Amino acid sequence: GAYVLDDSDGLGREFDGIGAVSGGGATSRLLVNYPEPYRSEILDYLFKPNFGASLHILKVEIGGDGQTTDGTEPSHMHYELDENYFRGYEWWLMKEAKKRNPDIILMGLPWSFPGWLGKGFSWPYVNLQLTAYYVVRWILGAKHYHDLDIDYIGIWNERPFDANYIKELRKMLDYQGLQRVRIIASDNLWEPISSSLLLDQELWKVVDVIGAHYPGTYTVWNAKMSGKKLWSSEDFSTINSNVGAGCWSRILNQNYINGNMTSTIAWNLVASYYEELPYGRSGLMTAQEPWSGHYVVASPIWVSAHTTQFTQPGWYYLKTVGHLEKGGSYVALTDGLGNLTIIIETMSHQHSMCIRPYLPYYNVSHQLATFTLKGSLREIQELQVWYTKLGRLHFKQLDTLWLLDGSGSFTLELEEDEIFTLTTLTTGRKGSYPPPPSSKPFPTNYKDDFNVEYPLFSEAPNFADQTGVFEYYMNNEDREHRFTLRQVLNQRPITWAADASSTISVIGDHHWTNMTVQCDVYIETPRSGGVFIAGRVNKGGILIRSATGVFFWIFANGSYRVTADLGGWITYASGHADVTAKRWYTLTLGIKGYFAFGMLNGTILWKNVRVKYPGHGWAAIGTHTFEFAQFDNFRVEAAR
Ligand SMILES: *[C@@H]1O[C@H](CO)[C@@H](O[C@@H]2O[C@H](CO)[C@@H](O)[C@H](O)[C@H]2NC(C)=O)[C@H](O)[C@H]1NC(C)=O
Ligand SMILES: *[C@@H]1O[C@H](CO)[C@@H](O[C@@H]2O[C@H](CO)[C@@H](O)[C@H](O)[C@H]2NC(C)=O)[C@H](O)[C@H]1NC(C)=O
Ligand SMILES: *[C@@H]1O[C@H](CO)[C@@H](O[C@@H]2O[C@H](CO)[C@@H](O)[C@H](O)[C@H]2NC(C)=O)[C@H](O)[C@H]1NC(C)=O
Ligand SMILES: *[C@@H]1O[C@H](CO)[C@@H](O)[C@H](O)[C@H]1NC(C)=O
Ligand SMILES: OC[C@H]1O[C@@H](O)[C@H](O)[C@@H](O)[C@H]1O
Ligand SMILES: [Ca+2]
Repeated sequence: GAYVLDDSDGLGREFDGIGAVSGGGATSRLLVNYPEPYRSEILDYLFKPNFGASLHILKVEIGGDGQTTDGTEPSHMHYELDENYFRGYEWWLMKEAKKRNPDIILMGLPWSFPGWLGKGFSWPYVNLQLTAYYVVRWILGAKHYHDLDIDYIGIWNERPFDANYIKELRKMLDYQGLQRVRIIASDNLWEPISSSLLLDQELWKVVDVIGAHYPGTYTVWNAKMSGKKLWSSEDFSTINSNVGAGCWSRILNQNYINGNMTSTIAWNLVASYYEELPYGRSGLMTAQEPWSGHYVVASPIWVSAHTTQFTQPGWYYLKTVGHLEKGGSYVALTDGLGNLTIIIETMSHQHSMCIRPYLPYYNVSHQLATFTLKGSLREIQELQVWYTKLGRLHFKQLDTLWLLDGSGSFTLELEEDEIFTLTTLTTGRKGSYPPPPSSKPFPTNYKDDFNVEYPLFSEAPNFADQTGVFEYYMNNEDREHRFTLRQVLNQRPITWAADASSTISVIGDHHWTNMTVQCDVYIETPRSGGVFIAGRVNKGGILIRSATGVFFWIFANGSYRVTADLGGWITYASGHADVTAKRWYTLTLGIKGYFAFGMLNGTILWKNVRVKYPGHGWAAIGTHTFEFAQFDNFRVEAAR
C-alpha cells in the first residue's frame, strides 16, 4: 500500500554497475566491418553516457583460440614464445568504449586456452605459474599497447577453479605491479567458491568479488556470510524481443532485492554474429549485417537506460527496497550527494521469461503504489520521470512530479509490463540517430582476394571461425600469392566447447541452398595435410561438430573425398587426385538441388554426385586437422 523510502537507518550495499559481455564467443564478430557512420552509432547506443544503454561495465573474453559459443577468438599467444597484442576485436572494442566513457569498468575472463599451456594435457592447472603468466601478459599488454586499465580478472569461465591457481594469480599480478587489478571468482555457481572462501582465510583474502552465473535472482547463505560483493557476472542470454527486454528489466531490480547482487552483466553486448549460430539475437541490440549497415536498437537498450542513465558505480542502494503488493518490484539508490533514483518494474510472467531459469507462474495486476520519502529524502520537492511500456513505447520522458505539499509523498497508477524511473537527475536522454539502411541478405555474389597490406583487423571480414583461427598472412617470397588467409593453429586448444577435429570458418547467408564456392588452397604439411571448401554448412558455434553440408576435401597424399558431414563419417564421393603439399590449387564446388560437382584447376574431378536435398547453409573453408594452410581469391555465388 504505502512504501517507505528512507536513509535514516543507514544504507544498503554499494551499487557496482550494469554491464554486458563481448565474447564467449565471437559475439562482436560482425560489428568490426560496419561502414561508418553506423559502426560508431552502434557504439554510442552502447557506451555513450546519457544516450543509450550507457553501460557502466564491459566484460570481454580473453581469447584462447578455442570455440567459445558462436566462434573462436584469437589468443595473444598462439604458440610458446609468441606474443601479439593486436589480434581480434576486443582491444578495439575496449578502446571504443573507453573513448565514450573513460570511467567504464573493464573485465577480462578466459573461456579457452592455447593447447601449449597444457604441456601435454587439455588442462590449464598443470603448471599454475605458466597459466598465470599467460593471463597476466594479457593484462600488461592491455596497458602497454592500448592504454587500458583492466579492473577485474576472472578464473576459467564456467569451469572448475583451482584454489592454488587463484593464489598464484594474485601473487603474479602483485609481482608485475598490478596490485590494483581485482579478482572475481569463479564465474560458475555459488558453490564450491562460497564455502571455499569460508574455510580458507588465504583464499578469502585474494578474492574480491563472487561472480555467479544465471542465479535466478537468488544467492546462497555461504555467499552472504563471506561478506564479499556478489555479482551476477553473467545473466540474460535471451532473444532481444520484448520478452527478452522484460526478463532484463525484472532481473536488474530483483538480483539485488532477492540476491544481494550489486552488479548484473548481460551475455551478450550486441548480437553481431550470424543469427543461425547458437543463441542468435541474444544481445542488448542487434548488428548482424555489416554488408548493409542495418542495425536494430532493441528493447533491452532502453531497459538498460532506466538504470544506467540514472545510477553510477559508487552509488548506494537504500535499505528500503522490495516487492510490490500485487507483483513487480522497486529499488532506490542515492549518491550521497542528495540525489535519488527510483526504479520500478511490473513485468508479467508471460512477458519476462529468461531462458535460465524458467520461473513458475506469478500474478501481476493493476495496482496503486504510494511512496513516502522519510529521512533526508523528505527535502526533495521534485522528480524527473521516465516511462517504458513493453508489449510498445520506449524510454519516454513524462511530466515532472512535484511534492511541494510538504508530505514528502507521491502515488502511481501501475499496470503490467511497465518501467518507471523517478530521479532527481536532469541528464536523462533518449539518444537518437537517423534510421539505418533496411535489412538485406548477404550478397549473392561475393569475393575476397585478401589483398590488404596493412589490415586494421587480424582477419578478413565476415569469416567467422568455428574451429581453428584464420588470419591475414603476407608472404613476400611469392608474387602470385603475396597476401592470403592462413589457418594458424598447429594444435588443439584447451577447449571450452567441443571444437571440431577439423578447422573451419563459415561465411555468408545460412539460407543459401544453391551455390558455387571457389577458392585457391595451399597445403603446408607434406604427406598428411588436407584442406576443404564447403557449402550448405548448417550448424556452428558450440554445435560445430554437428555441422552437415557438402564438404570437398583434398589431401597431400593424392586423394579427395566428398562428405555430408564435417566429421567425415558420411561419404558422397571419393577417389584419387593429382594433389601434393606446397602447391597452389584452385578448388570449385557447385551445389544445385540433389546434385553437386567439384573442380580442380578448372577441370572436372567429380560430377552429378547425389547429395541430400532439400538443404541449406553457409559456405566454408578449412583444414583437415589443426595444421597450417593458406587460402586465396575466395568467391561465392549463391541463390537463397
Ligand atoms: C540480503 O538481502 C536480503 C533481502 O533479500 C536481506 O534479508 C532481509 O530481508 C528482509 C526482507 O526480505 C528484511 O526484513 C531484513 O531486514 C533483511 N535482513 C537483515 C539482516 O537486515 C539481507 O539483509 C541481505 N544480506 C546482507 C546484506 O548480508
Ligand atoms: C546530483 O548529482 C549531480 C551529478 O554529480 C551533482 O552535480 C555535481 O555536484 C558536484 C559536487 O556536488 C559538482 O562538482 C559537479 O560539478 C556537479 N555536476 C553537475 C552536472 O551538476 C549534484 O550535486 C547532485 N545533487 C543535486 C541536488 O543535484
Ligand atoms: C535450387 O536448385 C534447385 C534445382 O534446380 C531448384 O529446384 C527446382 O526448381 C524448378 C523451378 O523452380 C522446379 O521446376 C524443379 O522441380 C525444382 N527441382 C527440385 C529437385 O526441387 C530450386 O528452386 C533452387 N532454389 C533456389 C533458391 O534457387
Ligand atoms: C491475478 O490476480 C487478480 C487480482 O488479484 C485476479 O483477478 C486474477 O484472477 C489472478 N489471475 C490468476 C491467473 O491467478
Ligand atoms: O546462454 C549462453 C551462454 O552460456 C554461458 O554458459 C556461457 O558463459 C556463454 O558463453 C554463452 O554460451
Ligand atoms: Ca590474395
